[PDB]
Amino acid sequence: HMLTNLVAEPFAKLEQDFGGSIGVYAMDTGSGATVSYRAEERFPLCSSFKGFLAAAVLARSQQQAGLLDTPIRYGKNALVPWSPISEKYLTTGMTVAELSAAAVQYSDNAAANLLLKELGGPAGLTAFMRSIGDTTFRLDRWELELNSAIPGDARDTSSPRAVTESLQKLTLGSALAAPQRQQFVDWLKGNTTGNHRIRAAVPADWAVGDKTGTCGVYGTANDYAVVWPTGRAPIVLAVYTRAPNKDDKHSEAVIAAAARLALEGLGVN
Ligand SMILES: Cn1c(=O)cc(CP(=O)(O)O)c2cc(F)c(N3CCOCC3)cc21
Repeated sequence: HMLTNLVAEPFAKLEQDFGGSIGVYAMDTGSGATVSYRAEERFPLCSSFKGFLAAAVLARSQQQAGLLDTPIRYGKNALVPWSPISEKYLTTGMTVAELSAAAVQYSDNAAANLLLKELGGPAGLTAFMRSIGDTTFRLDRWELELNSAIPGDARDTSSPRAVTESLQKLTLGSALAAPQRQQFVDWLKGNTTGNHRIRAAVPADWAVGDKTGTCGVYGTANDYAVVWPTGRAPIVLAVYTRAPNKDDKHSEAVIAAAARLALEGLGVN
């Protein structure tokens, strides 16, 4: 409900110090109060699509009883850079559930590409997002090409608002059956790659689940989260950055600061 004006000036200052663009959308699921800053602009997803990928697998598991237990074998040529779990199981294979947990909690690229194949590719994940009423999300390519983060390129992008709206439907709404919903939440809560991003703005006594993304170019990186502050309804938020020059560096500190400003805007402790 507006509330951005409490923190609209602070966002523009943070953005000016960063030297690029910051996109934020945060929702108090109790009141429906929102904070928005560049919330409708497109930003590259980078690895952040992997959370939605795991949710799409869980949705398919509601129709296919054996799916999560299915063993998947893969060759050395499936191991693209940043595959920290799948590299340890090359000689054995992993289950669909294990690949989904690795994609979410370690951002594992081979795991992401293997689960994309299971869903019919980037268009299959895009189709899942359309099925929950997200008209903004678009995945077009696979790992690692989807990380190009070219200025003006809508491929492999969404908006902070659409990311938050979809995360709410999947973690707190009715887009997944209850058991699948709690599995998605538990995967996000167990993420290992987000300690310096939204989590850095969240007190130790609040539960949080998140998914990160880092493209490695154009100052482009992001995080989205569900946060459970004690004694009030959960908050859902998305923080995305990009910058104009290919060799601009991302900043985890800027993502944590933007998250802090979003929570302060919502009046959250
Ligand atoms: C640098 N970096 C990080 O810090 C953290 C992550 C994990 P994320 O935050 O994306 O979940 C990461 C993931 C990558 F896929 C990645 N590559 C992108 C494609 O080009 C090669 C580098 C880099 C990455």
